[PDB]
Amino acid sequence: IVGGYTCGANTVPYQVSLNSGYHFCGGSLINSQWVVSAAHCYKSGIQVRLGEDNINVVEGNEQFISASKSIVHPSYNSNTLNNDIMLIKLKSAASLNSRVASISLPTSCASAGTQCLISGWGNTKSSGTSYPDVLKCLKAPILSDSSCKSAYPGQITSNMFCAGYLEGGKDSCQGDSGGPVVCSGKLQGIVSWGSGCAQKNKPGVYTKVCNYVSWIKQTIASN
Ligand SMILES: NCCc1c[nH]c2ccc(Cl)cc12
Ligand SMILES: [Ca+2]
Repeated sequence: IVGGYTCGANTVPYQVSLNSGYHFCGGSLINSQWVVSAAHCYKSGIQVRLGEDNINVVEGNEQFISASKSIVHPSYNSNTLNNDIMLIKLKSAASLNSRVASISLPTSCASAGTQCLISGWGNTKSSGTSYPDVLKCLKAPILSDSSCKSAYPGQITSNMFCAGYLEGGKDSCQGDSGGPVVCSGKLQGIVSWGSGCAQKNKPGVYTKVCNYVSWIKQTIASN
């Protein structure tokens, strides 16, 4: 997250870290046994880390649980990033409490102008590199479809939306991939792609979760 603030320990209780010997992607806990992330985060050998703030220190509220199955969306296209969404099943159910909690799926799509919260452990610089150990947060609005399409001509499908600031300076970044965009208490987006971080006229692009609720629900019911 570039231009954000320190969330505070366990104030984003649905935020997960995906770990393969090191943090490599974010994700969101949607019930006691399932995580949603970005399809471009796929790899084998994933451990899901819940209840994290400092990802390099054991602070006492962590739960570490291995993934038993991963399911990339059937129409994911890695060249265009269309349908950038994946489900991860935990080998055992997480123990839910005030610091580890699921986030609700949406019943309707959010409109442009809605304020959202984006979080992750990604890079905090737009030029250069500095990775934080504690979770960073950013409040940002959903942008209109016309502004999003004008910023990324020919690249925005109906499964994407833009959120952020056309002036630049605030954005998600490398290592925030897969993380949540939460608006009005519902999961509306997944950190997906962009052109750099926090550049002028190049806001972040996010997977439009409301388009996938039926697929998520059916998949969880049969796996
Ligand atoms: N708005 C963040 C978009 C994003 C997702 N994965 C990334 C990897 C590298 C860089 Cl420079 C940016 C990204
Ligand atoms: Ca920790």
